[PDB]
Amino acid sequence: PMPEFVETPIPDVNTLALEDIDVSNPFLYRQGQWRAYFKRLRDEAPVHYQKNSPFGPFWSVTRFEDILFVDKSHDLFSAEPQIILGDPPEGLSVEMFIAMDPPKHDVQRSSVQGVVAPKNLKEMEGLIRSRTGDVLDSLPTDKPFNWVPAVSKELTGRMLATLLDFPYEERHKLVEWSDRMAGAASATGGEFADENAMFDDAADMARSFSRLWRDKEARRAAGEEPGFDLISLLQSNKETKDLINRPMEFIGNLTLLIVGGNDTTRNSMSGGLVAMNEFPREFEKLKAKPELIPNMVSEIIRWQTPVAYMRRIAKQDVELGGQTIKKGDRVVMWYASGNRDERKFDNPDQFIIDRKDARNHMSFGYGVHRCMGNRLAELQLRILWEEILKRFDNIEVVEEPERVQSNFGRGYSRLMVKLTPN
Ligand code: HEM
Ligand SMILES: CCCCCCCCCCCC(=O)O
Repeated sequence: PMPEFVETPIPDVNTLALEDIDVSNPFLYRQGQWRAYFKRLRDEAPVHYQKNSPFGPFWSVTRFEDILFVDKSHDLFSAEPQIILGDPPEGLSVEMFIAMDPPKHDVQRSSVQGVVAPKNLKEMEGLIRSRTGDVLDSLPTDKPFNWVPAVSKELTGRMLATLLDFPYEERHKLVEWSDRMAGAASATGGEFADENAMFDDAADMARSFSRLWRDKEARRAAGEEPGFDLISLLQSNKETKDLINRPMEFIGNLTLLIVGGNDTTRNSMSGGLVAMNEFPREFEKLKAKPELIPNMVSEIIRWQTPVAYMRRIAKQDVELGGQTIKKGDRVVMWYASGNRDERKFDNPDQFIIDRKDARNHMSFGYGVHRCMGNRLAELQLRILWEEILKRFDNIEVVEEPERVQSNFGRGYSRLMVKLTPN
């Protein structure tokens, strides 16, 4: 079985030989060493091969331009069979089109992408803004509180329930299933190492999603107006009316949607407060010019970079960065490094809400796999900060945030926040 990752002090990157830099360490982000580790890789070995890691050997691509090329070159780099650095526990690999190459990727993505179509997102705006306001007003203003479960996880869990028309009181299952899936120690160095519970969740997921398919189909056959959820959309198109006869296209598509939006949205909502705390002149600039929120949302997403990387496999030998990536080698596109590449962003470690090229960030990736839910993610963040400006004159992080163990997700498990209303 995959042993748990136990945290040990990560030394300064300059004490290491270039060949010994291992950025798969799932504690790099928590210990605040990722910036120095990736900067040295960008400057001295932008295409870096690590032959010794707990996940096996892999290439690290750390420069913005080189990540662009790898992400856009689905002719040279495959997203199959997995896009995380390591491997899922054997038997637990789920086929998701995020880890599929064209043309099969295009067919499956096209059958689900309507759930985040612009018209369908506008139909969700009122509920998103209603829930955001209902969560923010319920927050205490006389004492600090943990922002992660109070706001980030709360709003995220509701959004995921809306996307699937999942039972509202069972929405916590979607978060729990997604957390254990994305936090598998064998895949991302996360803290979930019990493979038995992963098989249990996969069984509960199949049963619960199947029962949801039946219930929606029965409700549809009874004349219930079709909603804006993925299930309603899938049962309204001829090509996916029988998707239940394809359990893997069914479970994989539904599993990808909830894992895709779970801790990404959660950590984007928390990360904006961390950036505001580290650069408070941007909060004054925001209150003076609230029209900057759309661009600030992009800058929040760039600065946080909730998904640290996507992994590829070289379909062939590929020359890149002066190195020869061999066919079959694993290649890791470090978005978290690309978004801090000063070759692309001036003062890249600085949170600048009116940054002219904030929209050019690679937190959503690029190419055929570029985040399908990116507009929904930006919509939730825009509404959250619109509703924050309506209510609060200042937001203070009163404690050192606690960061999640993972090399894949960059997020916070604890964010103590003190609110000051206006
Ligand atoms: C700020 C929040 C988010 C970030 C940073 C993010 C990040 C990413 C990244 C890096 C990829 C892979 C890009 C690539 O390989 O080139 C991706 C793909 C994807 N994301 Fe997100 N995501 C976010 C929110 C969401 C949400 C809210 C949803 C759905 C509700 C979602 C659904 C998906 C799906 C379905 C894919 C697969 C698309 C494909 O492979 O064609 N994401 N996302
Ligand atoms: C965003 C990608 C989802 C994370 C995939 C990691 C491993 C695939 C899931 C296999 C089942 C499991 O880990 O419990």
